Amino acid sequence: IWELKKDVYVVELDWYPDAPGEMVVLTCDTPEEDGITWTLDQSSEVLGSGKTLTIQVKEFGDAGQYTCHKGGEVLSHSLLLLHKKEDGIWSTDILKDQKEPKNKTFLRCEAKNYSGRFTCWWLTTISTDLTFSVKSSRGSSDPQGVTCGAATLSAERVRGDNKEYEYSVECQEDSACPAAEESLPIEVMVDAVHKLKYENYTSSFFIRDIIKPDPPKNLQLKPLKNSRQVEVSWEYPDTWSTPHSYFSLTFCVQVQKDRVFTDKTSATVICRSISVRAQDRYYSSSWSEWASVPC
Amino acid sequence: DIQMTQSPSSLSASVGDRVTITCRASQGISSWLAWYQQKPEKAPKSLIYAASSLQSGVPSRFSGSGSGTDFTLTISSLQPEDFATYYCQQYNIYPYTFGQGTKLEIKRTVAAPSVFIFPPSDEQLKSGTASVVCLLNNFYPREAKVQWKVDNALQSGNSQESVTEQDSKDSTYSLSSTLTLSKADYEKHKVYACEVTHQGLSSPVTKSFNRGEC
Amino acid sequence: MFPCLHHSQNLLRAVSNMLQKARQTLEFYPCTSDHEDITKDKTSTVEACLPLELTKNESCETSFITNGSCLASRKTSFMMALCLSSIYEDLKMYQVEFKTMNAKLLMDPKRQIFLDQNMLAVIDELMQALNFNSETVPSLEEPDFYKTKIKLCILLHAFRIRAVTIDRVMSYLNAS
Amino acid sequence: EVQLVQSGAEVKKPGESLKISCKGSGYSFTTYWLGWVRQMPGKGLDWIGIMSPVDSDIRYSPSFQGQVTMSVDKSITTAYLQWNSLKASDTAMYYCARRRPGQGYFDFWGQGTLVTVSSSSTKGPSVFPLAPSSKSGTAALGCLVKDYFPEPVTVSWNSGALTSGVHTFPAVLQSSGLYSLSSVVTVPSSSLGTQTYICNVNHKPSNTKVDKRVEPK
Ligand SMILES: *[C@@H]1O[C@H](CO)[C@@H](O[C@@H]2O[C@H](CO)[C@@H](O[C@@H]3O[C@H](CO[C@H]4O[C@H](CO)[C@@H](O)[C@H](O)[C@@H]4O)[C@@H](O)[C@H](O[C@H]4O[C@H](CO)[C@@H](O)[C@H](O)[C@@H]4O)[C@@H]3O)[C@H](O)[C@H]2NC(C)=O)[C@H](O)[C@H]1NC(C)=O
Repeated sequence: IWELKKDVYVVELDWYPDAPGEMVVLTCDTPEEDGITWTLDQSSEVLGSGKTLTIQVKEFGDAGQYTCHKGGEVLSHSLLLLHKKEDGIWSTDILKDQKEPKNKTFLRCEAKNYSGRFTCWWLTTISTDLTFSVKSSRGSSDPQGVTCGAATLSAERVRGDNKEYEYSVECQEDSACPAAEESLPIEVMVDAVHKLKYENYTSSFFIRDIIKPDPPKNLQLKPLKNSRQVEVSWEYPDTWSTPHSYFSLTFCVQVQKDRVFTDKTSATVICRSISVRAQDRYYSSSWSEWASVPC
Repeated sequence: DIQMTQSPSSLSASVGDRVTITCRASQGISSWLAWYQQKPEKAPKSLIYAASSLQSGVPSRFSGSGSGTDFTLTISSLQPEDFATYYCQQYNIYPYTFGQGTKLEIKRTVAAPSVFIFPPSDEQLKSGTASVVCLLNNFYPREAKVQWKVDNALQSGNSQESVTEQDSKDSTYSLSSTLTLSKADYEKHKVYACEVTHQGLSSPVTKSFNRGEC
Repeated sequence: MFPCLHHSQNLLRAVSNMLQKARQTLEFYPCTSDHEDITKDKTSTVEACLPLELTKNESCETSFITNGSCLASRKTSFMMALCLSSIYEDLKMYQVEFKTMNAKLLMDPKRQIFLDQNMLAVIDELMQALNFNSETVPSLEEPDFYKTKIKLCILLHAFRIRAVTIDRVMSYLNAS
Repeated sequence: EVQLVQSGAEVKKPGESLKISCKGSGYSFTTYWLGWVRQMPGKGLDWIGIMSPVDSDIRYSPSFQGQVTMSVDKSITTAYLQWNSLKASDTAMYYCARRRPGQGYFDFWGQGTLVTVSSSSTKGPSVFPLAPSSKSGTAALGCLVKDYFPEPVTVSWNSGALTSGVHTFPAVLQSSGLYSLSSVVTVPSSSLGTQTYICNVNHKPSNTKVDKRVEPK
């Protein structure tokens, strides 16, 4: 049994049939040790007496909030959550396994530049009694730098039968001295609590690997007098990190085989939808969304 | 499963005595043992849990102790309502298992059975079968041996016994043996008798009947 | 319009193509996305190789370039002196490593993978462009053939990441 | 005011299905887990298993796994135990109980549901006299209630006038699959002829009521 928040404890137990429960002793957050009594959830029934309450925890029926009383009015409480270890592995019921990259990819990440700001997002079919918490850091070093906001709702992409719900979070690394290269992976830790069930997820990554740039800025044309050679030029996205020379980009110019990749910020094609993506010059990160234009 | 073994399988005590049942587990069960009390046709009442803790409501006079493997139950000063059979239960590892029980019979002075033997009804014979029944009445202990003897001949796998639950007022038992035969095999004999042995009898008392009596 | 970019780009390309060879001919080996840098606290190339624009000031030694190197340097002689010195010092380390490993790969009777000479050359073609005079040592341990084939994937990966940061600097200088 | 109230005694033939219930009240139904227990004729208690009122988190004793089915319709606060094919061996008393949280034992008990599985069909009993012999005092007598199904059956004397001295024995399962008991009385030999004696037999499972008078001869 360990402590999550103050007055919130998690106990872990394995699901092999002939396995025991845990004998936990609940102490009351009080000075006086006289006539107090215990209760569970919303029931009024006394479980026992004493500043201390020894119990066994074997099932979700033993979880929930134990409250000690005295003189009718409430004294303090102890919530208990269960972390379920099925057989070596821990439970992963609440977050869906979007087996896109490798497998067991429960929480995903993207960054629109090399600033340190990134956004993570997980998926879940559950829609009630949910409570998350995100923490992060690069390496065992500086516990600070990386700070995270609050997980929020973001989508509702309904699917056959059960409806899907997407949650996202925003994070910001802030190194007292920025490095020219990442030697250790950024690490994300999500605590997921669904009713009485506790679980925690983790993902490690390099920013250099989870980069998606905003689409190319603004495009133009130039057929000139009467010759029909559609000339296309754009500009580096506003969010992209600067100096654009130290942080080169690359592009893919498409249309409606014939695909043309290029580095420079301008090119010309042949006339007949038009569009152009953008990718980190150095690494095979993610292509940006498309930017269309008339034929 | 974890084997729960109570002892004694039974005992007898008087009102106001200090009595103690024991219980023991085939393994370790920490302090996860509960005690229940049950009476004849009634459901079980929950008395003690966590080995030594009284469930909200049960009398002061109860108590339990032990941890790991050997647990007990004790009544400081016994009383009438406390007469029943008692079960322990291990609630540490699935499946939770009980003891086979420990009956508490009242302790009272030895008493011999009044014996009676009953002829079949003329109404039943003209139906096909015959039931000769023998009644040992009000005695103690319920330890009694009943043997039928038709024409001095012993009978086996032919009778059916049945005994009551210690009378609530005179603290006594009473049983009925029932030998049953077809009309045919019945007519084929004269001396029907059941001989009753019991520690309250200085010698086997036998009640019989031939086929007369007006 | 800049000499070093030319070699920097040739290097990034050469390692990118050698890395691809390894993880395309080395299957029964852990060569999939494990990540180590041999120039850890040895070289301050990581600390100070970001543009002068981001290094707002020296909030966070061996500064002396060599006449005849690369000069779109109205900005390279600058604070980056600690960067070029170090970078070169990086190439000197990765140099002995690949050199050593290639020695082994050549002896291995199970002719599995070979170190592309072209990539060994562009690491030299780069240090004789940076010039730089330096005195430095190679303690360590020696592997077998299989062991060495492992330490390869690790280096080719770490090295591309390094080569990239190199190109970043050379791309930066060329423009300012 | 915690109360587990179970459904009434049932009787079935081997192979029939059956679902028994137990409505709870006087307590927060969703806080406490519910469990079932069997008790075979004159035996101990078999822990069948345990389960949750809200979510379908059940815990069967390996011996009952796949033999029975636990359920709970929390909207009416009622737990269910169920069979699809009863065997003779299944006949027993079935208690449902409440599992005290943070411990695992049973807080409170249902009053039981008697379940009888036999290939016997329902039948009223035959009542026969057990006439007093000759003790010219204190004599015995009674009615022999034989060949009926199922239990229970009730037996009084003189419409309930006579009690002090009555010994109605526990019934006995005959090899024929039918039950049989005996109910006797101890009286003084001096009342034979004066105030007659009649045993009142009542077997509800078939409307049958029989009143046999017992006399000497
Ligand atoms: C994501 O999920 C996993 C699994 O749930 C979490 O891992 C648990 O994290 C907690 C962190 O506190 C661990 O609990 C700690 O265990 C410590 C050591 O374990 C032993 O303790 C004694 C030894 O004498 C025995 O009971 C036994 O040998 C245990 O293995 C304890 O020391 C901690 O207790 C207290 O110690 C310090 C003393 O300085 C006190 O100040 C604190 O009160 C502290 O709590 C504590 O109980 C737990 O062991 C982990 N589980 C396992 C199996 O690894 C992750 O932490 C979680 N991710 C997060 C952090 O969100």
